[PDB]
Amino acid sequence: SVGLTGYGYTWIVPSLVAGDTDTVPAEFPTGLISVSYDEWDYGLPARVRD
Amino acid sequence: SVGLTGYGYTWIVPSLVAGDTDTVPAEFPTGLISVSYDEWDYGLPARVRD
Repeated sequence: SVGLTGYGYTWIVPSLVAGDTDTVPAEFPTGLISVSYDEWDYGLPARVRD
Repeated sequence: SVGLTGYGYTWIVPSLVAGDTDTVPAEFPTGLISVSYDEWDYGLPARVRD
C-alpha cells in the first residue's frame, strides 16, 4: 500500500517467514533474502548417520 | 493508500482543487493551502459598482 518497498527497500527474513519454500504467497518482494537450514545438500540419509 | 499525504509536508493547490470551500471531501489533508479569489471581503455589491 505504501508501495515504496521493492526498489531500494531490500528485506531480510529468517526461515520462519519463508516457511515452505515451495509455496510463495505472491506478496513476497522479489529479491527477498532468507536464512534457511540446509534442506538440499543435507539429505535425510546423511542426518540419520549423523 | 501510501499514507504519505501529510505529516510534516505541505500541499499547495489552486482554487480549482479547493472548489467550493463549504464542502470538503474529507480526504483533503489538514494544512492544505489554496490560492482562492476574495469571495469574503469583495462582496457582490462592491463588484457591481466596480
